[PDB]
Amino acid sequence: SIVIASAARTAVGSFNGAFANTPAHELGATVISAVLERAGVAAGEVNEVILGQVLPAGEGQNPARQAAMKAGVPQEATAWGMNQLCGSGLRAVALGMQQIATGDASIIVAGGMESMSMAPHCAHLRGGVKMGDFKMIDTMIKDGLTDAFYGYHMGTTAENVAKQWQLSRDEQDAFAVASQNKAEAAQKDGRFKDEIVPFIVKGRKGDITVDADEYIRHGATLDSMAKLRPAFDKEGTVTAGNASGLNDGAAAALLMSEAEASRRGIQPLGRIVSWATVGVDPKVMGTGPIPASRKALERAGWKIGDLDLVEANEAFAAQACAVNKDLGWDPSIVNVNGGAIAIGHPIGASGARILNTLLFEMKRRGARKGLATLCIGGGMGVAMCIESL
Amino acid sequence: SIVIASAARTAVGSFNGAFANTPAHELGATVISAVLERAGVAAGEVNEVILGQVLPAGEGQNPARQAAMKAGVPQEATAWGMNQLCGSGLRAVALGMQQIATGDASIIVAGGMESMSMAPHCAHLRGGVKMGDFKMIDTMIKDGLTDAFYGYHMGTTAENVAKQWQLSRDEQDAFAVASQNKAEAAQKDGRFKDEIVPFIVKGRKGDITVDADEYIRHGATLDSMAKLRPAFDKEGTVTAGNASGLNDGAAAALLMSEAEASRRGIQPLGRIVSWATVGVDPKVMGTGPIPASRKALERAGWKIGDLDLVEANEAFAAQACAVNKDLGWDPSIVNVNGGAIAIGHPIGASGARILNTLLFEMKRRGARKGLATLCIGGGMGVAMCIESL
Amino acid sequence: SIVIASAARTAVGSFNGAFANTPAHELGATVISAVLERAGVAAGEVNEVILGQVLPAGEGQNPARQAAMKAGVPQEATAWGMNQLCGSGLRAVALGMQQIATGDASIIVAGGMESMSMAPHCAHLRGGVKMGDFKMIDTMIKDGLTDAFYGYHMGTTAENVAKQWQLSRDEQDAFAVASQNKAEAAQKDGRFKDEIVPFIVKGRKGDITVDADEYIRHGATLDSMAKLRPAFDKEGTVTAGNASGLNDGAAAALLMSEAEASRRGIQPLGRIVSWATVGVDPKVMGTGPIPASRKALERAGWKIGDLDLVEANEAFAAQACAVNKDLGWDPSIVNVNGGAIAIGHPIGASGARILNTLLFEMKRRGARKGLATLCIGGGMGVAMCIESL
Amino acid sequence: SIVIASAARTAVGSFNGAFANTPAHELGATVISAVLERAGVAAGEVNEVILGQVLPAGEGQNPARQAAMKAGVPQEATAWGMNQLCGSGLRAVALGMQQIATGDASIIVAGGMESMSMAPHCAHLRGGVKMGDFKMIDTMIKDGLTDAFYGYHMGTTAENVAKQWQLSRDEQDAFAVASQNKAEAAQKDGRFKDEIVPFIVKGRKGDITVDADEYIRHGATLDSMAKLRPAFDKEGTVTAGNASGLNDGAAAALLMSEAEASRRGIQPLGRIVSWATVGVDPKVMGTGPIPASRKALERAGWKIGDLDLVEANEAFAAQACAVNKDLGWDPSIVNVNGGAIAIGHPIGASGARILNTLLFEMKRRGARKGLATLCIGGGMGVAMCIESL
Ligand SMILES: CC(C)(COP(=O)(O)OP(=O)(O)OC[C@H]1O[C@@H](n2cnc3c(N)ncnc32)[C@H](O)[C@@H]1OP(=O)(O)O)[C@@H](O)C(=O)NCCC(=O)NCCS
Ligand SMILES: CC(C)(COP(=O)(O)OP(=O)(O)OC[C@H]1O[C@@H](n2cnc3c(N)ncnc32)[C@H](O)[C@@H]1OP(=O)(O)O)[C@@H](O)C(=O)NCCC(=O)NCCS
Ligand SMILES: CC(C)(COP(=O)(O)OP(=O)(O)OC[C@H]1O[C@@H](n2cnc3c(N)ncnc32)[C@H](O)[C@@H]1OP(=O)(O)O)[C@@H](O)C(=O)NCCC(=O)NCCS
Ligand SMILES: CC(C)(COP(=O)(O)OP(=O)(O)OC[C@H]1O[C@@H](n2cnc3c(N)ncnc32)[C@H](O)[C@@H]1OP(=O)(O)O)[C@@H](O)C(=O)NCCC(=O)NCCS
Repeated sequence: SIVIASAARTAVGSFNGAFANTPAHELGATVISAVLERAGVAAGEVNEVILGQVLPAGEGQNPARQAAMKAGVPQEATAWGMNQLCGSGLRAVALGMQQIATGDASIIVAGGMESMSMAPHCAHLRGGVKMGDFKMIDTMIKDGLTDAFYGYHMGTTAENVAKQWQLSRDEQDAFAVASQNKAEAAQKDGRFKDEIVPFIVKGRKGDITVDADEYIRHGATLDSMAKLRPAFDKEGTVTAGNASGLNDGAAAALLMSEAEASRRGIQPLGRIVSWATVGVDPKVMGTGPIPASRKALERAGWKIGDLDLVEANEAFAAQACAVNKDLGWDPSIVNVNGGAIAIGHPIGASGARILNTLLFEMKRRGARKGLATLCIGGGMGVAMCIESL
Repeated sequence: SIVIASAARTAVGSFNGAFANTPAHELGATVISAVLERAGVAAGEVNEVILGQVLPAGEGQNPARQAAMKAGVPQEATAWGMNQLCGSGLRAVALGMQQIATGDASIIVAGGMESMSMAPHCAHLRGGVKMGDFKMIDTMIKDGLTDAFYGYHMGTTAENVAKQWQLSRDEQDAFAVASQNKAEAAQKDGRFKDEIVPFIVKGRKGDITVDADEYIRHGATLDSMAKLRPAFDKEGTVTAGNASGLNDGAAAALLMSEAEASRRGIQPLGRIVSWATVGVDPKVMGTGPIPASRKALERAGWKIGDLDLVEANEAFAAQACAVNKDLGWDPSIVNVNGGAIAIGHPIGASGARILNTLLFEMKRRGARKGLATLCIGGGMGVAMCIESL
Repeated sequence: SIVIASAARTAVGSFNGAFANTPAHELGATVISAVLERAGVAAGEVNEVILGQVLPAGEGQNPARQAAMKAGVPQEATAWGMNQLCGSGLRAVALGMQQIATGDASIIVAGGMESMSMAPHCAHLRGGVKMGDFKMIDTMIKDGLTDAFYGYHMGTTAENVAKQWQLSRDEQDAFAVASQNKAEAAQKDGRFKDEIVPFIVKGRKGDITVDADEYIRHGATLDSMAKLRPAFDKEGTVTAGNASGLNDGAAAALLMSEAEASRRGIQPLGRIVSWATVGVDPKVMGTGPIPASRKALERAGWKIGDLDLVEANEAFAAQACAVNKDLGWDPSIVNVNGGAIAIGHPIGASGARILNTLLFEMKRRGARKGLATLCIGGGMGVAMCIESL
Repeated sequence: SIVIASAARTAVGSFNGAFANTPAHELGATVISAVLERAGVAAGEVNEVILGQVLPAGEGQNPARQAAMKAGVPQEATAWGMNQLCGSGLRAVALGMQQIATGDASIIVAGGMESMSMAPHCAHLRGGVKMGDFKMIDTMIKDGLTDAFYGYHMGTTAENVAKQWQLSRDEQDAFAVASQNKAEAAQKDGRFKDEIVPFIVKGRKGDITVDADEYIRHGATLDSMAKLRPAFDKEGTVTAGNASGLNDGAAAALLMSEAEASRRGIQPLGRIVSWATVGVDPKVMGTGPIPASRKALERAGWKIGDLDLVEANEAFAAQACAVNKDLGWDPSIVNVNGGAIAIGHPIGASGARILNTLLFEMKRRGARKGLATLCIGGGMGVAMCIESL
């Protein structure tokens, strides 16, 4: 019944890098337009825009709506943002599918968007500070990467999972290197080109078109990897090298009923067969995808074995290993072109980013059944099953 | 099909008043447990918590999850925040309804929370400021009350509607006084008591139980109203007395299929017959409710005259009069117990706040059909039709 | 040789009290004009204005010149601030006297000024914060009250003194309550009137004339002093009751040669007979007045027993008790009208504020020889000897 | 009677340059140690350290003492900062001289220090900001470079001087470029080595020794200077090319009586014969060196024509040309090694920076009579005459 007509994501920017001063909605605008052009659908025909975005402090009222207008979706349409942290990008798409499934909408653009670079520092100062220093809080750290119940960073959560699953430093380092190697391979081979819509960084002293994921590291070594110090646990195992990065970007999908696509001449990228969200203990939030993936499969009537391709977000090597290990899916069909450790992890947009990767990879290799999953801070997982047409 | 088993809202506090240092997720927690308690449903049976909240900057990862966990909802359920500005609160209920309608969940707690008081000041400072002064931005104003397209305040958008609908000062002032008198009248007769769930302001030198809307003004006079100066247009017509306030508050609804409610021996507050969202010109966003209400009515198969009760959000006197003027519904059945001008307007929670009043008034006066509607910044409207059982 | 022709001070304001929003140079301006007027000296005759000031951040270019200009001092004269912390206001008078002694000026207005209440919060942001929270530093605490060598407050230096000299809590509390009772008695008998020049806080909704020290507590009790908790060492002895306060004010003197006072028929408040400044260990900075007063007396050719009156600043009861114990001067001739624990401590102005208190009490009771001394953060003392004529 | 036994300065850093994160007091300690070492004078013989500094906000209690303590000056000595804006570095040396002249000290270290790069942004937040955006004030701009009476930059006072003296854009650029070429040539020839003491910028990933004035531009061209846009008056004449820069550095002199230097066998850098400080109209502050230099010469009993070398600070080429036009001294003996447009202008230290330049050049060419003079914000000048021994 509901299909993904088309899809597009911007390249993934490094932190304070290519998109350093670009407001997320800008990145979103371009993705909204791309999905529209790629399916031959006019912005005028868009009923609603849903955009997962975790850190919009100071970007003004509802960046989703600013993105939609910037891209030309008429003012008669609607737009909103939502936040299930890292599952935000994928959850948006589910939510948008529900919009058409309940008959409240016909065509929706959904995904996520995030400028981690542009997230401001803040302080509650209405009462006034009579005396003494006060903290200016980094909303990126506090609102997107800190567990709100234990007060520690996501990396600590990953350390909890490493210990629990007995995942050594070498084994998390081995996984990251492979991730970099696969992503680099993919990039050289033109594998990210279909899904990427080039973004124009509007300059003054010149415009700069970005069309390549700049965080991927070329020639990543195991030696350099092994020399890094633990980033969260002083005598820990998680490093800057075996953990995803801080990044900016946007990604989305054009959804509509299979019938509608059919009436249009559009050849969909896939049919949303099912999706699932489930909670877990915040301390081991990286285990989130296990239950969520299984739930989604259950709802689709699929067996783990039925999958031809998987995209399981790499928040941290230790959680990614745990997930694969538990689920037992064939490593070889997971993150075929690299994962977040290489490509980057723009919080609110990462679920839509990985959906794009999955979707263009299923088309190119002809795979039939695919699944995208992500772990979520606070103890949750989100998964989506897709079947090609 | 989908019914609101129960509901509850906190009292609405004034700006920097009783809830001044209360983070929105603490009020959220209170309301979520009330709804459970009220329906006789254990925390453990909740599948998901959906909370609209426009100003979470500084509160930490996904405040919706923090509310859930604090209220006893196990780590297995899931939670997420969403923003559709003042439409958030109501929109969330519709989204939860859809969670059930598509068989993705059985029981959902939905509504909104907001702490305007706790909204921080911010500035983007990763790039550094090499030389010169910079502005510390009030996130409540930028991210909550400032049009992102014209850069002006919602107040000005109200002025645009005033001029366009030729709504004099005296006319808006009249409207304001009435909502105060009506909000004061209802508070005096205990009309808000079923909906309110007392909130314990955890103190040090004393704990304070808040159970009354502190923002309503007793004995509002027209003379005092007419002596106030325009707050947005220097030679304008909108003032602080005929505009909504800056407030704190949380409100939520417990949703489940009608059959499920019957399986549990619950007497529902009503069934959600339809809902709708439509966009309009951002300049006159106050008109929001006209197109959305009509749509909602159309989808429910109801006529304007079928409505027994109506709750149409009092963002500004100007917009409220324009809404009622155009729709034509009998004034006496609209905001019978006062509106946001007197009660308050905790942006992300308001849509669920006005559903609570609609819901408990419909039960108390035995009205069968009702409609809640709000105007949304950026030019949008949200509407929902509820029928008692 | 060099005399003090006249002097004046403003009443000392409470933290965030009467002068909460009054920049220091405005207080300074009134005291430069009272001094001129009190001596029969016109502003066109001033050569230079010298003002101690420790916390001028955010006030603009050289506030000493802003105060001199506001008082009508001609643009041909010059002005400069200096900073020897609490010894500033007194040390300015000694540097003004040297301007004259070396023949480079004939008429100087010297003293201090401080708005502790207007000191801002700051942060070094030129390089930017790539990520993580940063502190907004309270310039009053950082630049005015925190030792830069040990990182702790001036109050801890007082705890070091309390321990080393074995001053109990009881004795420190007895000292602070005699301070209060003495200042209150002098206030009620009109003893502060000659020295206070009234300050007009320019309002909008009314101008307020402040001519009374508002920090002096009336009816201070030993019981209330004794129940206060230690302010700096959780199991310390220094409290808010037995410590000076954070205050605002300005004070000054008009200086010229004795021969010049004599050509003008002026009856000077005193002859500056000597002064001195010496360092001590920062950890016990509060003992500064010992060596500085001993040095000043030696330079004057005076024994301690020759003094008729003393003003030794009350930064903290502990340190004032140690100075008194060590020096051995008759306690009934020291701070006869109360001192800083009751009157307050506007850091850069205090040295001139206690010099005003000495001069007007020496003229009142006919005391021939006096001495004013103050302890200084970072381990220093300053002291000056005055003889009447 | 009072001689400068030795002197030293650090190289001048570019804004956010080599000493971007080096607090002034660390630069000042290196110069205090250098004057001592240069004269055969041990740190335990020092009575007082006097350091002009206009921007100490956020550095902690009295940076002059911090500098002194860091250099090994005993805690029994004293230290203070003072501020007469750009004349501060030179005024401190006259101020040190007066301490010996009056018998209150035997050995003084005086000069100035400044980290314009380390100057913070601030806001008065004690009273609280109920709502709205507020300004984070650049203290270097506000407290160091803006006139307090007219509210405009020091550069607009340079435009006023330009119009009034009818100094064209061409004349200003030609002086600027001659400044750069003369400093490049003295740099390359090694004439700045004697005066400069190398500064070790403590690294983490390497210590860096800074011993060269980095602001100096090599190969400055008239053409690129001519193409610059006006920086303060949109259709003005003062540009970033013909104005001084924003810089970092420290500079000092070690003083003692002539008799004392003779007892020690010290061959002093010169005898302080007179100094003067005079005010002028704040709007044409750049003219202050005129009256101050004539006054200093008159106190020395010298004619302008008796001078063999002059250092006249280059706040802006417009005022520098005005000063040279009025005084009429031979331009060939003024700033023979370039000035502040090329070397840089660390406000609090500049006075001493140009006095080291003057002294070391008088020693190398055998110049007997010299003068150092600087213009001061707020309408003032300072100047000092020096005679070789
Ligand atoms: C791990 C983390 C704290 C690193 O932050 P950081 O210390 O500022 O990171 P950096 O990139 O500066 O790491 C330091 C260095 O490691 C190097 N490095 C990183 N990956 C590397 C690799 N594969 N090989 C070699 N060097 C590598 C960087 O290049 C850098 O070099 P430098 O110090 O010379 O500049 C951060 O990326 C983070 O919080 N990431 C996301 C975690 C997260 O919770 N995401 C949400 C999902 S739950
Ligand atoms: C109108 C608005 C700008 C007022 O802000 P403010 O100036 O800080 O408000 P205040 O409460 O201080 O108003 C000042 C005065 O109005 C007075 N006032 C308010 N309502 C009054 C009434 N009905 N009768 C008499 N006086 C009244 C207050 O008592 C106060 O008197 P005071 O000077 O002694 O305090 C603000 O409420 C606002 O932006 N509101 C929200 C509107 C909005 O855009 N909502 C989003 C939905 S689209
Ligand atoms: C001591 C100090 C830290 C107190 O700061 P604070 O805690 O914010 O001060 P407060 O004024 O709130 O004192 C706390 C309370 O003690 C009470 N108090 C103070 N003196 C009292 C007395 N004599 N009797 C009874 N109560 C008294 C105050 O009224 C207040 O009551 P509250 O809590 O009901 O408001 C501060 O004044 C200080 O740092 N002072 C000295 C500064 C210094 O070093 N200056 C330079 C010297 S080198
Ligand atoms: C004039 C002033 C505002 C310039 O600040 P800014 O605009 O940020 O300055 P910059 O140094 O970045 O701008 C100079 C620009 O012209 C260039 N420039 C400067 N001097 C040049 C020269 N001599 N030849 C060629 N180009 C030159 C700079 O390289 C820069 O080019 P860029 O932006 O491509 O990198 C600032 O240096 C100043 O306020 N100086 C004041 C000194 C003062 O008032 N001190 C107290 C004195 S009373």
